[PDB]
Amino acid sequence: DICSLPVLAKICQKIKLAMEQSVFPTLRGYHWRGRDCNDSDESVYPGRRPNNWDVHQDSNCNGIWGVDPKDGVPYEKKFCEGSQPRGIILLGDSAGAHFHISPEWITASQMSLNSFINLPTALTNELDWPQLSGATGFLDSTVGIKEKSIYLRLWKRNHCNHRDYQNISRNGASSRNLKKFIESLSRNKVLDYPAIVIYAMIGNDVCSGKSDPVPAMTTPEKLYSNVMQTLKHLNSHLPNGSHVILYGLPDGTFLWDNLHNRYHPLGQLNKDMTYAQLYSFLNCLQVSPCHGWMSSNKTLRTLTSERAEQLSNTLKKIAASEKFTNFNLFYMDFAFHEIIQEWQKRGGQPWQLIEPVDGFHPNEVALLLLADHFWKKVQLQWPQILGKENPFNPQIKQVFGDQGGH
Amino acid sequence: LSNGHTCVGCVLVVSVIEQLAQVHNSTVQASMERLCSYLPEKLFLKTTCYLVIDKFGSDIIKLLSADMNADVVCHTLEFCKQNTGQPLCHLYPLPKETWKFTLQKARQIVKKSPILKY
Ligand SMILES: *[C@@H]1O[C@H](CO)[C@@H](O[C@@H]2O[C@H](CO)[C@@H](O)[C@H](O)[C@H]2NC(C)=O)[C@H](O)[C@H]1NC(C)=O
Ligand SMILES: *[C@@H]1O[C@H](CO)[C@@H](O[C@@H]2O[C@H](CO)[C@@H](O)[C@H](O)[C@H]2NC(C)=O)[C@H](O)[C@H]1NC(C)=O
Ligand SMILES: *[C@@H]1O[C@H](CO)[C@@H](O[C@@H]2O[C@H](CO)[C@@H](O)[C@H](O)[C@H]2NC(C)=O)[C@H](O)[C@H]1NC(C)=O
Ligand SMILES: CCCCCCCCCCCCCCCC(=O)O
Ligand SMILES: CCCCCCCCCCCCCC(=O)O
Ligand SMILES: CCCCCCCCCCCCCC(=O)O
Ligand SMILES: CCCCCCCCCCCC(=O)O
Ligand SMILES: [Ca+2]
Ligand SMILES: [Ca+2]
Repeated sequence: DICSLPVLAKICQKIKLAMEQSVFPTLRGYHWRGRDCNDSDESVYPGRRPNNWDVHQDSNCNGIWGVDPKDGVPYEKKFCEGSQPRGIILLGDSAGAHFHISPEWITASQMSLNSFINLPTALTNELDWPQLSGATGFLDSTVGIKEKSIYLRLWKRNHCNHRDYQNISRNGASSRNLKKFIESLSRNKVLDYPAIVIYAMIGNDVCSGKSDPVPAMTTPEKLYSNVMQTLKHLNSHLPNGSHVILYGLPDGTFLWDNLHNRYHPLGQLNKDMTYAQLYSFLNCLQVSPCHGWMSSNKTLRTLTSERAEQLSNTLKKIAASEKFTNFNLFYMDFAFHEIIQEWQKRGGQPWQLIEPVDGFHPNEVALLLLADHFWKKVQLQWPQILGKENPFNPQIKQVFGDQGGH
Repeated sequence: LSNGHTCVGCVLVVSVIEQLAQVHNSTVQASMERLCSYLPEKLFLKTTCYLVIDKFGSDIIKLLSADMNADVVCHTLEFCKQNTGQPLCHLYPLPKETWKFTLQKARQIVKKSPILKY
């Protein structure tokens, strides 16, 4: 742990404090879940069915409230009843939370006072940027692609979903440890709308830093056990009519193939450090996020991809056979090959889909392309998951505008 | 205590200090002061930056000024510790001169203490 250094004592203590004052406390700030419009009343929060149609107070924080003076009808009843609102919930890892170290913080050739203005906020959020993620991002993308997050596409299809997002993701989350924070999931069987739940543990079950990482990887038997516990738990907390989507794992050999010859941001000035040298350095120290895939040992990379395929098939098999009363289940290939193809159709290179500093995570472009593939594949094969477009979307915007923002 | 993470962190910071001096063609001292001036006062970042210059600055200057790379520096200051038997972890290519002799030089450069701090 870095905080063992005495010189870092004060900043480590102040980071801990800021996290505690957010209201796993960070998981409640508006970067991770829809802003609570009234934190002095615990019956007001995003995702609940409206209390008395919100004739006085906006009880689900979606910016729709009050009564139409023409016909005395509540706007929430006129505009949202029948539209079948639903929330988006991600159970994820450092990719779902969009872990990101800015190259601007470590590349001297363009460094300035402007470069570190976003550092304190990133540090109090564990270097995660869920407000820009593919699942729950709501801010304007800092990159040049029109694609939006799953949450915003959901809002676009039905404006009543405003603020109904939850990113329940942790760096280092896996099928093994998800039970340690799944309690931060907020949803009430009886009072809340159904939710779309994405289960995206896409790495840490085969990713480890140990010198011999094969024994540490989860087995298909243990994974099946872990996921069934998680699904049994979700069945006791999701309203009837929910949907759960299990993501498969990636063929992580694209990392080494596309990056091993490229210069890291710290090596671009003097062309003296490639991703291969970084991977070797981190493995020698046993602190690589993924020894299995971030390695020159082609045998080890194959054993990792082989286990990831077995784990993926387990999830696919769980989705075809296991049944639950309160939600139906779906399986989705990570399918990064198709992401690469779509990027190349836009003129892009595959190496531009990886976070430059860590050489491991998908960056913002990739997360938005994964969200676009999710949307098109779900809309084509399982349209019920996403519901119908709300005919009153234009009238919602005309009466309520931006619905309070985020 | 020193571990794998402290080693990554030392190599990172020293590399940035080294490259900031190179980009502005300045002393290491002016490079560290420039880096600390870039950091916000929030969360004690700028303050911590100045605690690090105080505790480690003179030796980072002595070593970088002898054209030692960030690997050498962090091994000399014990953020990176190579257990006897275990292999050597280095991010940058091993210098022209042999490592064992490069590290002996480095240790002798910081053993000299012509200046006392009260
Ligand atoms: C936030 O919630 C509180 C309820 O806890 C609201 O306060 C109530 O407001 C009504 C006015 O319509 C009063 O009749 C109650 O006496 C109030 N309760 C208390 C405990 O004071 C408050 O108005 C809400 N505000 C918003 C903007 O939603
Ligand atoms: C390349 O990776 C493979 C897989 O980890 C290594 O082979 C295993 O090494 C461990 C030793 O830690 C043994 O328990 C296994 O019996 C080995 N299996 C095989 C198939 O070799 C291999 O040693 C690595 N190669 C190098 C050069 O590090
Ligand atoms: C960049 O800074 C370097 C410092 O190393 C300068 O180079 C030295 O300049 C003085 C001139 O008074 C000489 O004593 C040295 O021999 C020079 N070389 C070395 C290796 O020290 C250089 O002047 C600066 N460059 C610019 C563009 O200002
Ligand atoms: C001095 C060498 C350069 C340093 C480059 C940064 C090294 C990578 C640090 C980020 C990797 C950790 C990501 C965590 C992933 C997880 O826990 O799922
Ligand atoms: C020369 C003293 C500097 C040491 C303290 C600086 C630490 C900066 C960030 C550390 C990077 C952590 C590496 C990691 O996360 O694995
Ligand atoms: C010239 C000295 C530069 C040293 C900069 C390192 C100190 C500021 C960044 C440290 C961030 C550590 C945060 C953490 O421990 O999680
Ligand atoms: C070079 C100084 C600025 C570098 C800050 C980059 C982030 C620091 C390392 C992140 C790991 C951590 O904070 O635990
Ligand atoms: Ca509330
Ligand atoms: Ca409402």
